[PDB]
Amino acid sequence: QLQESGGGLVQAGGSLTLSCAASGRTFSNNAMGWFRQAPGKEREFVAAISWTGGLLFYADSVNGRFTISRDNAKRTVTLQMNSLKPEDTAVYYCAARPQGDYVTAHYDYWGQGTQVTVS
Amino acid sequence: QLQESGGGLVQAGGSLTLSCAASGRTFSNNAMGWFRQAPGKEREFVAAISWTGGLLFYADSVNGRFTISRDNAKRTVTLQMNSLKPEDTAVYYCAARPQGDYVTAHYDYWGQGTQVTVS
Amino acid sequence: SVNSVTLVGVVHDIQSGFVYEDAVTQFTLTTTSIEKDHHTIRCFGELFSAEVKQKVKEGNVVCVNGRLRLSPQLEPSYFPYIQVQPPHGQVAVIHGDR
Amino acid sequence: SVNSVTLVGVVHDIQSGFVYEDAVTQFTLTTTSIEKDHHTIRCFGELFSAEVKQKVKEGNVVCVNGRLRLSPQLEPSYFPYIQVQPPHGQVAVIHGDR
Repeated sequence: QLQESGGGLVQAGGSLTLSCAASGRTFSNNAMGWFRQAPGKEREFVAAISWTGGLLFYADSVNGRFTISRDNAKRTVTLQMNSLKPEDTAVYYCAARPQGDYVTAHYDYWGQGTQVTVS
Repeated sequence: QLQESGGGLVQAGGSLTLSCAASGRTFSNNAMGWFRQAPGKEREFVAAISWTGGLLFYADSVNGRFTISRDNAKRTVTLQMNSLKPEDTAVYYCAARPQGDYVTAHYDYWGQGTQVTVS
Repeated sequence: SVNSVTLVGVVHDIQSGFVYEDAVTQFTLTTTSIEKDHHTIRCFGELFSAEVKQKVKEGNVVCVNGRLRLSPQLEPSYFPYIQVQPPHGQVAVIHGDR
Repeated sequence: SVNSVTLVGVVHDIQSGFVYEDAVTQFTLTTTSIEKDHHTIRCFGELFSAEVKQKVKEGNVVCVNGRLRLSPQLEPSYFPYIQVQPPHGQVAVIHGDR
């Protein structure tokens, strides 16, 4: 079980901090990921972070505006979104335990999603 | 001739941008410096910048909060003050053409000063 | 930090091992300015070294932050390299295209 | 920037010259983590190299920002060094004490 929070309505140029709280089962020793799904599009990769937090992946559209981090104490993954654009409007999903490459939408566990809309 | 501007009254935690406009005679090929004088104290070094702008000097009390820069087109030296403290309260003086080490108050030309007070 | 390097470039020649008794994944990161430099990156720790070996590929574009180290060698008995170990350092793969 | 280094340490062995046809002031910057590294800094340009030669002293504490370069040498016919040339790079002397 994974639960996103931190979503919201925000204006262009704005920031938000999304957070995913995770069960020991889904989080422990596991890589964690963020995906998003924009209206009319399949869901796409945003960012992912290895177990140690030393290895990160970023979608080129988000690189240098978003930062992903994890807290292995609180069992959380955080996505700091800065410099938000209209095109960033999506439901954002946390995921855990990738079945293959961190960047593809094939993960054992998924959150229910959280809306981010940027006017 | 050198003329400071940009001074002001500001609250602790605040920022300010001081600027020194300089005559061709004082500025050309010359290192430029900022000093300050707090109530009850002799004037002290703040920051200095070589002709090319590649060599900078910072007082240890200001290092990592203040940035000095110069514009050889506009003949200006700028001192960006961030994270201001009460102890930063002083008249701030621009100087040009050091007679010796950039950090000592021995310069051919001095401005008239500009007040910075941080409540 | 008294020692910080950030490099963005292309990854080559990923391989894994032991420097002394520490496990290390090592790769070459080419930076390009328009000037090519072929930097040696070493990622330390049993888990991090395995994460990097497993999920970083030849030709990936990465941003590395780490420390510049100079191990003299040349003398018993990669001179310069970037030490990446969390939480001090990281490797970020940048994914795009298609 | 695809290639950025920031080092804070103590300056030693300042000297001036010509690498090829470029004037260069070179110095050693020791960084310390608690791990000592003795980095070779080269400041380029006729004026900047002279500014550094003239006003940076043995034992000064400095922060340098520059680019990591790897000049292979070892082969005709300081392998790693930090290239500092404004406006890309700078040397900041930090002054205090007394």
